[PDB]
Amino acid sequence: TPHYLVIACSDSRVPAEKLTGELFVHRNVANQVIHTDFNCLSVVQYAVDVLKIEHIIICGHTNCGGIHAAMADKDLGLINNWLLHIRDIWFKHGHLLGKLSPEKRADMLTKINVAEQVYNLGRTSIVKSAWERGQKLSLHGWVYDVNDGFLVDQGVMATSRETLEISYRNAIARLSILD
Amino acid sequence: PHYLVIACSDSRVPAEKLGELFVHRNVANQVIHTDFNCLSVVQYAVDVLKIEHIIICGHTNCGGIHAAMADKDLGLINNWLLHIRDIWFKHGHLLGKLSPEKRADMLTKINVAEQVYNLGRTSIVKSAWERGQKLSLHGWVYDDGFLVDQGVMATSRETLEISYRNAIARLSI
Amino acid sequence: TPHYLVIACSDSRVPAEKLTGELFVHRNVANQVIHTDFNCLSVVQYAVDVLKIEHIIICGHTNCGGIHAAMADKDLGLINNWLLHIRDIWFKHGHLLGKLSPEKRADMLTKINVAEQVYNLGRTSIVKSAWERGQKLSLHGWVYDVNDGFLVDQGVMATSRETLEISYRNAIARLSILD
Amino acid sequence: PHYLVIACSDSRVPAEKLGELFVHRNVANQVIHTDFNCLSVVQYAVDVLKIEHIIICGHTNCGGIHAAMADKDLGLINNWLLHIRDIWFKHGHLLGKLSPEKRADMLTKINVAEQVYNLGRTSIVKSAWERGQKLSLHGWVYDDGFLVDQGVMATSRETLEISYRNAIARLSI
Ligand SMILES: [K+]
Ligand SMILES: [K+]
Ligand SMILES: [Zn+2]
Ligand SMILES: [Zn+2]
Ligand SMILES: [Zn+2]
Ligand SMILES: [Zn+2]
Repeated sequence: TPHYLVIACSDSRVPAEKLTGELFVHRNVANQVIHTDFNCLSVVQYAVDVLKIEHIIICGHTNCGGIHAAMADKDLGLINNWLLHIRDIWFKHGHLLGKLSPEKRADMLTKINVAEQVYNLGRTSIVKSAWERGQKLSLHGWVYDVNDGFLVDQGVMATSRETLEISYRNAIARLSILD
Repeated sequence: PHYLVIACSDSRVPAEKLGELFVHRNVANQVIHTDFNCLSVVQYAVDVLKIEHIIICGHTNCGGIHAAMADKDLGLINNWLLHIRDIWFKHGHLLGKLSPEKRADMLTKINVAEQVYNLGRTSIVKSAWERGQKLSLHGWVYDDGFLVDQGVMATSRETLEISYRNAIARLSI
Repeated sequence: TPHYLVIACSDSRVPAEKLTGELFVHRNVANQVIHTDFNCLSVVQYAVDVLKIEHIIICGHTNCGGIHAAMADKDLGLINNWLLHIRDIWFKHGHLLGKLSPEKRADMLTKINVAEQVYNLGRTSIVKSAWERGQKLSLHGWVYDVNDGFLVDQGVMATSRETLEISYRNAIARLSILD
Repeated sequence: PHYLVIACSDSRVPAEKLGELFVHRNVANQVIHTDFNCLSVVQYAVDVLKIEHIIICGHTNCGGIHAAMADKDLGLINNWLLHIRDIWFKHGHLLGKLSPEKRADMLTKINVAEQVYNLGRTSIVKSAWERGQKLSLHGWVYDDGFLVDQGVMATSRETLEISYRNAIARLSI
């Protein structure tokens, strides 16, 4: 019986265990929590309401094929519809990303992505219901760097809807301060 | 990467236990015909990453299977698991003539076979077989660390039918 | 504020109103209730839990492009995945349908389809929850004949899970008695 | 048939009010990028039935829009309507500078524009524009029986961008 749900990207070198029998795991292209995705939501509702899990962790990673492909203007087929949610996030932060050296943008979008997905997670009926009946539950947004094996917590962390707004809002403001 | 592995979200089932792995994990290692998430994964691997093997790995003592068999109002996940209840019914006569102790194990294996059968019927895999692309599909069940069942193994629509029928027939012994 | 939810096929001459401001309406290819379909389920959960609707009616129709296409062994693309649920139903009743003049099979599969979809509907958490807290709710399976404007109730009718099993089971037995 | 119409499941919105119609209806007339149901409808119409027009029809005084704006624990449908809350936020500055009485109406129109914009970005429609197939997309809003807004109208990816920007700019007056 596990204490953590990890949501991670299907990309190659990213395994939740390796990275960090205690893990319940979902893996999809670019570690997405899409609001109407039955697959991910069912993982989340089973973990929260059934296995009484208390931590959900969304882990993106640098050099993500999903992120790269979402940014390439390319006719790949079905997957392009999956990644339109990433393109929507890109444009929601277009000013920010535009201001950046083109070869740095992927890494930034990976980071932004993680914050957006936590924000989505935090607004599911599953998570709000659970928070609202006093169930203890915390959400985390991490980015793991394949270049140097180092995790990089993103200080998106939420234990309530109010804290969700605050850390989401701050994480975006921190990312907009450009080195 | 060279393999796409589709495995259960359940706790002890890491794809790696067996850098070349693209992974999807969902409750009860399902390929639902109309699941945009899993299908996306399948299309990207087959059409873009050029993966030549897709492996559906189930496991013994699986909470998805157990919950699918229990009458219980669990909420959303129940809807996800209705596809496994349909599979229980499809093989209801086989599973009936069996000790209530060991039904989960059987349905765990049958489930794997049915997901490969579904996988091999996606437009994605069919039309890649049809344009000469090399692509094989596998159905494993895992425990003591070992693989218990291979069963279904397909390289073409033709071999899909045969491996599926034969896999079910071996289980009905 | 409507009293009926109708689920019908997107095919051309089939409009719920015309056929029979009181209707909430969902239309998809071959009038499907797929267990993991967020779109249809959301219609159903809003109707039942929010608008307090008391009748849900699934209407198929003869000469259905969806049904025909599901039976043709044909490379149409994405839609083929949608219609694999119809092909599954076909094979669940293969003995029955096989025993039939090939040009009658479409019409029979349309009928069978309606029963299967009601059975799916009747097993949603939404509908079982509602029945189980004593909410009044009835499910209907109809086939409308385009050839002669006549509806044709299929005597799938359920007001409870026990009645669901019985009418589903009977509707299939009636259809297996071949004229 | 020659038109695919995508309209709201809500009560007074029959496609026919305006034999040539293929219809889809869902809460708040949405085209969600990853909605297998609506996308199937779109792919079948475009690739198989050869429909040359797709029309997204929204309506005034729409329960989907109202519920999306209300803070209310409605259950599953809330998840469906999160995509409209994202659209509220995307145009939050426009909708803020507006009387709380008339926000629903505005967001009803903006919603229509965003769904056409999504429709025009599906692989299905893009790749049919790219192989020379004639296909136009429309965004209507309906009430007294009349159509209130046309706004977005697209025949190519190029015309998609222009019609979408301009439609939003006309609404920000
Ligand atoms: K899905
Ligand atoms: K869906
Ligand atoms: Zn990745
Ligand atoms: Zn499992
Ligand atoms: Zn039809
Ligand atoms: Zn509406």
